[PDB]
Amino acid sequence: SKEGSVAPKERINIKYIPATGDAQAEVELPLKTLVVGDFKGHAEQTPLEERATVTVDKNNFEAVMRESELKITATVKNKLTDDENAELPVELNFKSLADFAPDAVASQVPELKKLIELREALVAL
Amino acid sequence: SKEGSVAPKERINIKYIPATGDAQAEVELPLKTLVVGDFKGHAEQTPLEERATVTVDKNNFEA
Amino acid sequence: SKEGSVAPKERINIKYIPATGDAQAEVELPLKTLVVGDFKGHAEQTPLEERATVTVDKNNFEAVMRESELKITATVKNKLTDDENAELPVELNFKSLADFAPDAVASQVPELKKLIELREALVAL
Amino acid sequence: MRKGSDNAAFFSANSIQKPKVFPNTKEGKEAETNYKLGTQLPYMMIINRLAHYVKVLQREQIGAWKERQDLERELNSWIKQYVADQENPPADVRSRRPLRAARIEVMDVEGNPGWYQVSLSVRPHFKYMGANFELSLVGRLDQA
Amino acid sequence: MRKGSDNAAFFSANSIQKPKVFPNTKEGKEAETNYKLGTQLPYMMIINRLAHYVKVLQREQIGAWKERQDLERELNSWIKQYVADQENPPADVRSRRPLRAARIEVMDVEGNPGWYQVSLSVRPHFKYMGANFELSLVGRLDQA
Amino acid sequence: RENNKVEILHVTKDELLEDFEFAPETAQSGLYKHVYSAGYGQFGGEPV
Repeated sequence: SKEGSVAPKERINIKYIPATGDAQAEVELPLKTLVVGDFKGHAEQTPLEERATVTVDKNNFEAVMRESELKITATVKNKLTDDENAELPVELNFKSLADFAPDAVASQVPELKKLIELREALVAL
Repeated sequence: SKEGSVAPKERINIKYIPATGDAQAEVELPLKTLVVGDFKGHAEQTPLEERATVTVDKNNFEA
Repeated sequence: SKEGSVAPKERINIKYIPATGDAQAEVELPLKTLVVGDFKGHAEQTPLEERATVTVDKNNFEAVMRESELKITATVKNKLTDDENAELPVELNFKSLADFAPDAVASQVPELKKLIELREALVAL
Repeated sequence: MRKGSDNAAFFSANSIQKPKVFPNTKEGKEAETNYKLGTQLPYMMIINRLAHYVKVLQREQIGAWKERQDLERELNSWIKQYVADQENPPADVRSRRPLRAARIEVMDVEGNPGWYQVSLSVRPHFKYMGANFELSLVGRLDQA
Repeated sequence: MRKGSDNAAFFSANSIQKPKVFPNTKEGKEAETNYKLGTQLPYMMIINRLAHYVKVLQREQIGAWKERQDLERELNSWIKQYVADQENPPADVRSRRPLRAARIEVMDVEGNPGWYQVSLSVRPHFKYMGANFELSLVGRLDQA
Repeated sequence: RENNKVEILHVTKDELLEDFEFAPETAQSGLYKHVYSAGYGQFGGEPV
């Protein structure tokens, strides 16, 4: 209760009352923006009215990506050989922005990962 | 960023601010001249809008 | 307690009080500098916020080096022979600045230490 | 905790109550000022002791011949006891006399003779609780 | 490097910051003066220590009975500690008391009792950092 | 003896960037904690 409590009436009654006069207190409104876009590699089966919004800030941005679960199934030209009919299909997964670095790309693509392993073996000479 | 960085708000906050008042800073403009002329023994095939200008000064004239 | 103690009140009460008036006492601030740099031969696994700073002064400088534990694993051209493919790997350790002298370098490199031993044997003629 | 010592300190004693925001006008900012004083225990303790003194001392006066302006006169002379309205009283005086100004108005409870309605409003000395500093190098400054 | 010796010297310690140009008027040139002082480390070090002293010493004063003009009075008496406003103080004095003049103004944070807005502006002694000389032979010169 | 002090903090440029890029804001960087938080912004402490 926001009314303020008082004791039962006596001959002498003392009450603290804040002198705000008739001033109407007010609430500051935040500036909220809504970013709408294709943040995944596929459309969702859930209806627009059902899928929920996600609050994002500096202290949880990466957490949000992790929870959103990103995945890319795609095919690129296979240039590790000399055949125009050679194609390479990859299945990339992302938890944070660091996962878009070439370092991560290689680690999630065996056809390159093994070549990196080779590189290290050659360096070890 | 040219805004100037400050720490998160505490009971006592101290910030250096340069007293420039409302004076509007300004940028000095160079005097640039454009010399246009037939510096080669032939006309170029490249269109006027495509051929570029060359900056010349004492330390690179011969270059 | 910095209040100052007095006896229980009597007819005659005597108290010593320093005449500092209303002057506000103040504390002198040191000039502290922070030297940040690559003082070891490798990066630490410990996070920046976790690794601690070390106070250094004239009376403990060497002690600090000893405690910091310095080590250099490196390969140099082996010029004790006539082969371009000959390389020499050393593992140097330092406790104080004296350990960067050629004298110490030789003592920690068997390939040179033995040659110094030889030198002394030849001198002993 | 004061770092490297055996001393700690309470930098403020705000109560649980959250301050209200008012419109940014002369009146609205005064409302904020007033409400915030209420939210802080160093000032509420002043009110609390005043309440206690009023309750006690007024019961002693019950049954006395008092007309409306009699209460205004007496209550004014009483509250002055704790007021330090000097140009610059020393912190010790300010401590024992926490109030800087006070106002008292007494009205009648209509249809009930001998009963009164009293309003007591006070302005306490302010505690230093924070500040912002702007530093600037300057040439041709007026010489202090 | 001092040629032919084992001595070197730092002729100046400008920071990374590039000075701003202002309009060539009384006010504009004052703006330039002010900004350039900011761009040089020998003066910024003064500000830096002042900032450090203010932070420390003011925390000690939190909770004291201070009204607006109390801060002006005290802060003035404090800053004078590092001021050397004599006709011609010796370089040693100028070193230990880097400031020549200082100005302090304190305002109230409206709607927030006990909080203040402080402005501190200082005029440091100037370092000799360059000069142009015009030499001329002359007949009938006034005799020194 | 003139109230001068100095501390050593072992850090490479690469991992300075690692930390500054890792943190969401400079106020949460490891270096900020060593410089500001544990010094200038601490009652009873001292400023670098």
